[PDB]
Amino acid sequence: SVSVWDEEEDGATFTVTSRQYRPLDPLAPLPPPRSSRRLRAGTLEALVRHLLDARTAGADMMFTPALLATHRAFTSTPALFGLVADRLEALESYPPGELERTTGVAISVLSTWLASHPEDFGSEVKGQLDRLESFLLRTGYAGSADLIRNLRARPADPTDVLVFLADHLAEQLTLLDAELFLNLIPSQCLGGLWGHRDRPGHSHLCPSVRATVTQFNKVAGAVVSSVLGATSIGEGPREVTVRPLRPPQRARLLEKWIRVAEECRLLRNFSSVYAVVSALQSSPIHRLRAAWGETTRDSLRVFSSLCQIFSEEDNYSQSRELLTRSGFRGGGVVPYLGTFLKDLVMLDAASKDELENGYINFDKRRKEFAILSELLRLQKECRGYDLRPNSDIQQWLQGLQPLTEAQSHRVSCEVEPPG
Amino acid sequence: GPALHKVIMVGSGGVGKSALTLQFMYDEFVEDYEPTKADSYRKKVVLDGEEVQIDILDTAGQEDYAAIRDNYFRSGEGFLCVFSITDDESFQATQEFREQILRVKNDESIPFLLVGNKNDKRKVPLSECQLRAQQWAVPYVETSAKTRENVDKVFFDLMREIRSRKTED
Repeated sequence: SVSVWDEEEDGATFTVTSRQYRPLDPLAPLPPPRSSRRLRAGTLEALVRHLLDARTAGADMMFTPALLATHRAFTSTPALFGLVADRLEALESYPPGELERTTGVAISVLSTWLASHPEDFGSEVKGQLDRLESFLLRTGYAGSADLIRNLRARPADPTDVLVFLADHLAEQLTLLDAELFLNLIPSQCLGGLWGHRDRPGHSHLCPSVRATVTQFNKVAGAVVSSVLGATSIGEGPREVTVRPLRPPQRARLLEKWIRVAEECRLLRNFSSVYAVVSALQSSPIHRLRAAWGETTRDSLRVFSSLCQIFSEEDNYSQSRELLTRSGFRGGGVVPYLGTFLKDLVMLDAASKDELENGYINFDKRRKEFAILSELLRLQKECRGYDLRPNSDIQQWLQGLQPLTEAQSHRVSCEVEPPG
Repeated sequence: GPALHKVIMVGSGGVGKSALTLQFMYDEFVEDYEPTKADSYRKKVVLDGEEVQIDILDTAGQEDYAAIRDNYFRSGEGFLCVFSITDDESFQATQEFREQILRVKNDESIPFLLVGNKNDKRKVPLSECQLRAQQWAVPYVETSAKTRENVDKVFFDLMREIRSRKTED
């Protein structure tokens, strides 16, 4: 049995829910009903009061991390820091017990904030850092000193794919994907930021997300470029140099990328798996029936198996679920980011930022955080990778120029004309 | 057996393609949308007295990815090409996405719908927009984002389009 009702305060709405459970011993008294008092909506100022309330950690447990991870969609870092300082200095005239309580919470909140989103803190927050520094010295608050310290502290032959062992290729691609995924700033993935990328004035919006997509596109390009005998000269649909290739030779390139993809699957670099798979399933490569005909059945089985993994079926359930010879190879992960971007854009359109009264609709922020939180921990997992750059494979990767879609469609028709 | 209509939605990231999917699939309970579930983009709908399921695949947020759409189109049974009436860029990209799905299908008469979404700053006119749909031998429907007008129309008219195609043998 669960009792649920709403309450209101200063400038915020709260929903209280109490779930009574049955006892351990079947004859024992009822255990105290699990209480939960979550902020539903409120003004910015009210959020900060809820954030600096001592009760919040134990009741509305996900509020603090949710607010810190999503606040850039309705505020700025400097401002949020400002309000925390605003509320602290306002408690200077308060009874000294309550000031000591809130200061403690403020330290806790700001430590966690720095630990999980360090790139939030830069030159922009200098004034707020001074105010807090001065606040702590005036109030006589006695890691406090640790927090201040840590805050202050803030042309390549495409056919040469064959010349490298596939497992080494996968390692090398993972390295590029892993660093970019570590450089990913999750808040930039928020629907209200990423969804507005194409609007004029937003060309340098979400740069860490774009780099993830650009690396995906280089790999897809590499595969398509490599399977065709194709090297890009310029932007023109005819500005391509083509290596002559017999169908069995072209099959080996196909099998090469299938093995690469499988090795990426072994490393759990799902981003690159999907880049390779997509490229091999793209129209100028899917057309090459003679090439596929020369492909070993073993290779086609693996390929089919890789394709089923990244199918759109049942909202990508098979790829969504997977997240949930060699020496000392650390365990990592690189997810395909697109699925997360789809969720966040979709989630951005499902709710308005504000309620009719003008309150910040925190309901939306909690849902957004459920996705942001997950890729935050996948970044933690991603740090378990331990790989070293191979300069030759790297060099081959950088001098590699993807074709345009018009170039790849034209070449595909040259090397294998339609019957 | 039980029919399943698979519709694909194309357009530039800013046409509110997401708003069209959510408003269609979810009515009074749009807030209870879970983006991760397997059911998320599947609705058991009554099309012309016939009991049928629909699947909607939306490229929302994923418009910058290179190869992924080729497999979305191959094979998707229905197609909705969405453009914003207020801008010229997204209406110009209609030509890019039109040939793009044809570069994957050898079918001229494949189930298709050209649609304008989102009037105070409308740069495009209903005369120059109709001069592209009927030239592609395809019906044109004007939709509004938040008003819920012609929302069910575009998803029902396209489902009949592929119902007509599934019969053709």
